[PDB]
Amino acid sequence: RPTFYRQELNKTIWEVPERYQNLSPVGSGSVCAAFDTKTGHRVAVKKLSRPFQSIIHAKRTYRELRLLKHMKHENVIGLLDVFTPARSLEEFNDVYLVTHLMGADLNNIVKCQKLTDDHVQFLIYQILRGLKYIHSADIIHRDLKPSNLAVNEDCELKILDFGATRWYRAPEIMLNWMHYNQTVDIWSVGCIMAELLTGRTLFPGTDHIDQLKLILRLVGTPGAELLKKISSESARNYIQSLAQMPKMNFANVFIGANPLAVDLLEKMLVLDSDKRITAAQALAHAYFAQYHDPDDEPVADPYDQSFESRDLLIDEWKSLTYDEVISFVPPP
Ligand SMILES: CN(C)CCN1CCN(C(=O)c2cc(C(C)(C)C)sc2NC(=O)Nc2cccc(Cl)c2Cl)CCC1=O
Ligand SMILES: CCCCCCCCO[C@@H]1O[C@H](CO)[C@@H](O)[C@H](O)[C@H]1O
Repeated sequence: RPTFYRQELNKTIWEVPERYQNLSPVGSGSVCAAFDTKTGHRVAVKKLSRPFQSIIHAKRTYRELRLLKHMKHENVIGLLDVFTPARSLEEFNDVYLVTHLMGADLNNIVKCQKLTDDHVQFLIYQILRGLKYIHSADIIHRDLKPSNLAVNEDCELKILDFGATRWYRAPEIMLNWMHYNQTVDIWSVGCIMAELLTGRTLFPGTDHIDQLKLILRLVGTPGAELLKKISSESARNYIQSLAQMPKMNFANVFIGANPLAVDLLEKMLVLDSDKRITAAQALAHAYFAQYHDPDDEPVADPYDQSFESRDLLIDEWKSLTYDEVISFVPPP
C-alpha cells in the first residue's frame, strides 16, 4: 500500500500516493492534472466531494465507480487507478479516480481552429463510436456537449462527464418527458456537429424557454405523428397556438457543407426521438466511409445496473463502494 502525502489546492485537501506528482487544479468533486511518476504519463485525478453525505450522494459515488470500472473503449474515459487513504472501511470517507490526461476539450479546438470537413468526419465518427459502446451497456449520457469531449493533438477523442449545458440538450429533457431514449445523446451529437461545421453555436438559448423557441425555429412545430403521442392532454393545446413554424430546409441552413453532413444532420436533429438515427446506424452512414470499420466498432460487456432501482442505507452504499475500490485491477 503506497505512502500518501497531503497537499492543498485551491482550498481543497488532497491525499494521494507519492507516485502522483505536480498536482495542479483543473477545476472544481475536483480534478487535478498530475504526472504519474510510475508510468511517466500525465493523468487527471478526480477527488470526489462529500462522497457519503446523502443517500443520493452515496449512491452517485457508487454509480460513478461502477460505470468507470466498466468503460473499456478507446473513445470513452477509462479508469487507470482508483484509491483511498483509508486503510479500512471505518476510516473510509474519500474517493479518488484516475484517468489518462487529454490536454484539451472540444470547445478549445473549436474557438481557435476552423475545422475541415475531414476533421468533422473524424471527430463526429469518434463520438458515435464511443456512443455505440456507451449505448450498448444501456447507459445514457444525457449531458453530451463539447466540454465533455477530450481531444489530443492527433484530434483523437474520448467521451467523458465533468458533471450553457442547455445548448446541446434534447428538447424532451427540458420538458421532463421522463422515459428518454438513448437518441437524446444523438440530438446532442447533431448540435455538436452543426457547430463543428459552422464554427457557431447551433442553438445559443439565453434560457430554458428561448432554447426551445430556437429549436422550434430550425426543425419546426411538432408534426401530426408526434402530436399523436403526447399522452399528456397538457402540451397539445399550447403547441397548436404557437407560430406554426415549418421545418427549415437544412441544405439552405448549412449552405456550403458536405451534402452527406447535411443529410446526417437531418437524421439526428429530428424532434421525434423515435425517428432519430442511432449511434450504430450513424456509423454506417456514408458521411463516414473513410473511417467506418464494422469490425472495429466494439460494444460493451453486459452492464449490471440492478443497483439503480435499489434503496439502501448510506453505510451499505459506502461498503459496496469500498469493495469496488478493493477489487480494482488496472488495465495493461
Ligand atoms: C443519472 N446520470 C445519468 C446523471 C449523473 N451522473 C453522471 C454520470 N456519471 C459518471 O460518472 C460518468 C459517466 C460517463 C460516461 C461518458 C461513460 C457516460 S463518464 C463519467 N464520469 C467521469 O467522466 N469522470 C471523470 C471526469 C474527468 C476526470 C476524471 Cl479523473 C473523472 Cl473520474 C455517474 C454519476 C452521475 O450520477
Ligand atoms: C417543444 C416540443 C418538443 C418536444 C420534443 C418531444 C420529442 C421527443 O420524442 C419523444 O420522446 C419520448 C422519449 O422520451 C418518446 O417516448 C416519444 O415516443 C418520442 O416521440
